[PDB]
Parts: sequence; C-alpha cells; structure tokens
Amino acid sequence: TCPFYKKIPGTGFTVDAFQYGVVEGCTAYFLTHFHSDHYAGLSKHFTFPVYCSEITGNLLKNKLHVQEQYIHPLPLDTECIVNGVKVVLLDANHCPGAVMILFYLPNGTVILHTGDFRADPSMERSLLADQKVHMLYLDTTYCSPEYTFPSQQEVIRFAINTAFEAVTLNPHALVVCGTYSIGKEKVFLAIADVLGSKVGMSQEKYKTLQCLNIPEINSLITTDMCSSLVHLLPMMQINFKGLQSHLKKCGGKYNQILAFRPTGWTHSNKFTRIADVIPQTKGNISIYGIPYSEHSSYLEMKRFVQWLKPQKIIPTVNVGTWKSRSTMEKYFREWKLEAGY
Ligand SMILES: NC(=O)c1ccccc1Nc1ccc(Cl)cc1
Ligand code: NI
Repeated sequence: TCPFYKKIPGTGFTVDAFQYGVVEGCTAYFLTHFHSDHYAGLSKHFTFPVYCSEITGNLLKNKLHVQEQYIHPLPLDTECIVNGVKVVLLDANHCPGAVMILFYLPNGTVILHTGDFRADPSMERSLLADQKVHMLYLDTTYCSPEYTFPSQQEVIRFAINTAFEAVTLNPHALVVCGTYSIGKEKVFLAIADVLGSKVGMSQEKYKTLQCLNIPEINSLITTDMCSSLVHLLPMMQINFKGLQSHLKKCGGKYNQILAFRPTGWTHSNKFTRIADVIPQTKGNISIYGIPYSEHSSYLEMKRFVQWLKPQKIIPTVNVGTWKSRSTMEKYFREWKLEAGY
C-alpha cells in the first residue's frame, strides 16, 4: 500500500513509489534521484512511464535495464507539460541527477516536492522566487538542532590537505575512498586532482560514473588500478581487515594506506570540530570518517522553510514514529511563530 506522503493530490502522479505494485489511478511515476530506497521496485520489467532527470534516466537504462520507451527525461529549470499538468524540475543539491519537483495543479494549488536535498541560499533565486507554494513535501532527515556539520567546501579542504601531506611525506602511501551509491564524488575527485592521479575503480563503478555527465570524466577515472594512487572500494571494505587484504593485492607497490569513509552526521559532530578530526590507526593503516553531508543541516532546512513560507508541510523522512512526528511538528510551529507568519 502506497503511503499518502508519496501521492500528489488532484493528479495522476506519485513520487518515488515503485515498491507497491500497480498504484491505483497513477498515470505517471516520478523518480527524484537514483538512490535505492527511492527506486526500490524498479527493474528491467517495469511497463509504466517514468519521469526524471537526464542523469537519472541514464542510470535507469544502463544500471537497472529499464526499456528506453518507458524513460521520460526532462530538462531542468524548464516549464514542461506532463499528462496535462505543468511541472518544473529543479536541482536538489543532493547526488548527481537529483531533483526537486514543482507541480502547478489545475485548481491553482502549487506543490513543491524536495525529494532528498541539501538546502542552499542559491535556491532562493531559482524559479521558486516567483510564486507562492501551498504544500511542501520536505526532506526532514536531520530535522533536529543537534544535527550540525560543516560546509562541503570545509570538508573537502580537510581531505585534500590530509591526503597531500601524507603522500608527500611517504610517496609509497596509497589513498582509498569508500563508496556504496552515487553521491559525494567530490571527495575522491578532489583528492586525486591534488595528487596528480586518475581515480582507479572496478568495472561496475566505472560504468556508474560514466552515466553522470561529469565534464572531462575520461581524463579523471580509470579501471587500471596499477596506474592510479587513489582507489575506490566498497564502503563495507573500509576497515582494518579489508584494507590489509587490499594492500596485499597491490604487489609491493605500496607500504601504507590512508582511507576515507564519507558518512553523514555522526555523534562526534557534537564534540569535535572538522580541523580537530583524527583517524583510527592500526600499524600502517589509518581511517578517517569525514562528515560530508548531501542532506540539509537543521539550520539550512529552517532557513529554507522560513524563506518559502508554505501553507502546509508534509514530512517525507522520520515519519515512522510518533516521537519523531511530534518533534518535527513542534519545530515547524517554532519556525512559523519566529517568522511572524
Ligand atoms: N505541518 C505544518 O504545516 C505546520 C504545523 C504546525 C505549525 C506550522 C506548520 N507549518 C509551517 C511552519 C513554518 C512556516 Cl514558515 C510555514 C508553515
Ligand atoms: Ni538520497
């Protein structure tokens, strides 16, 4: 059974609703981004129209093998008509190809669905600037004031400086970066650039990256592990056992590993500043957890909502518990009161 918060009222549309079989009355299925919790249920045998970004469409065709006849890519920042309803896709500042969707209902109601997003002041000068939004379907992943983390720029600066220092001190050190989905590509691209290397990876991960429309990508990545001093591995392998095993396979080219695990928020954010972050170390292996978020912090979310001033908010994350739901509702009321709205 499809939950109410994935249905767009007054339309034949659903958002990120592929795991419920045939949804009654749904004439078009929207997909905000290529993360598995959102595409769950899509496969090569799907036979209904899917609306999405160009990048998401590349991944559907090449990774999930969805037939081309059912994939409907739309350009960003452009008014489009879908089954008689005006829609716009906006960049979500999440992972590559991730969008927010604006729906202009026949009755005059306007709905924004954020998908997954990291709110930014630049969104205040998108096509959102024009008009009023009645309903906001909101990515509430980190809707609580304890959720603080640095800018993506500060986190990248830390990674680049850490990697460049380590490898300049020891030219026989290998850098390893963990991954389990698209998103957070800047971490490994920025480290490789400072080291004057391509990023080496599996054939499957190389395929995925070739779908993302990243400029000059052929100059940045490779399947030839031997040529590269920055390697990607599955996130599950970023531990002392997994990294020891990998070092053995490199045939005496390297004698040290510096590894990075990009996480979201962790509790160590409530104690430590980014500049003060230290690794876990065992012998010749060191592992840094870095707080590289592709979701809004509490403060970024609050600013966005107080700027937009929607009439109604519908959370799409943390909706499973009464405690979570009551906590979010109390923050929404605070924000409204403080705004003078
Ligand atoms: N869920 C809601 O819609 C809501 C509930 C309780 C109190 C306020 C609310 N919505 C809101 C908050 C802040 C702003 Cl700026 C605009 C709308
Ligand atoms: Ni996501």
